[PDB]
Amino acid sequence: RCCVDAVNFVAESTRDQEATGEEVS
Amino acid sequence: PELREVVSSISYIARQLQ
Amino acid sequence: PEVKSAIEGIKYIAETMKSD
Amino acid sequence: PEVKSAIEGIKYIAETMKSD
Amino acid sequence: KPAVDGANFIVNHMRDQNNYNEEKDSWNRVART
Repeated sequence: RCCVDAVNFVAESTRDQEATGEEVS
Repeated sequence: PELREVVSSISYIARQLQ
Repeated sequence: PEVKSAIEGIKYIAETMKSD
Repeated sequence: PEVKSAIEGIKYIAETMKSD
Repeated sequence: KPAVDGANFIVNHMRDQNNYNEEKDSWNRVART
């Protein structure tokens, strides 16, 4: 489950970064 | 098609990084 | 559902990088 | 072992993002 | 198999980026000193 958990964390972090960037915009 | 989607996504990401 | 969620996240990352 | 090394690298990327 | 190669390339790129940023931060602390 290592790869699944790692990819989920990466996707969550990137999505949150994009969500913050939308507010910045 | 899930494996094809994964391969296409990873190849695109690697190409962009290169 | 962990693997499916990871695959969907990778696809989302690819699409986001394309839009970027 | 290259696939295992890639999985460990993805784990390293997740750890890097968490530390960041 | 191509997915593994792409993942390896991504990991190498991220590691190089991290090393570069670490060297930059070291130079920053030297400058502050």
